[PDB]
Amino acid sequence: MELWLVRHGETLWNREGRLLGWTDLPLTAEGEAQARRLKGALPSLPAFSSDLLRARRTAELAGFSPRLYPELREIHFGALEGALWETLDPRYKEALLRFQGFHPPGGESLSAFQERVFRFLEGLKAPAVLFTHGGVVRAVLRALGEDGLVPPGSAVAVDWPRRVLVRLAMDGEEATG
Repeated sequence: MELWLVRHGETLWNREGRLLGWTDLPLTAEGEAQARRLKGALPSLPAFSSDLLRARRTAELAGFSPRLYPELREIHFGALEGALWETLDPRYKEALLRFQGFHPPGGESLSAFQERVFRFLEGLKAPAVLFTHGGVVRAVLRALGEDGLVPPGSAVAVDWPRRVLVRLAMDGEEATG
């Protein structure tokens, strides 16, 4: 079934490389711009959003009035909230890269995280737009056999539970050398 997964716009931490889970950080100015670029571009389907500020704001700027669902939140990183990827315990770094067998100390296990995400998707009865987080999008895409590495402010449409249909603003920042 057609589901749109939108990764909310950039936050300071997304830019600096610090883990962001339940910390309620706001969108940067550019993050808001990324959300505004989605208005009129995404289909006018029922919208559901993570209840975290950055997700709600992305939905709003994109022109939707979503109902708020905690099940769409990013994984709770616990003690890892705000931790720099640089100095992260190698064990957690490797766990996150493979996106498997990982339980952030003090937070949610990756298994409980993915369970609430997939359970939420199974409750959908018609095409919809989901304003959520990087970890949620990655979980969904990985289940479909794809790496699930999308940039902030991007949207991906999938034929759940089969394959990707569309990639919006998926390409990264242009590179100069």
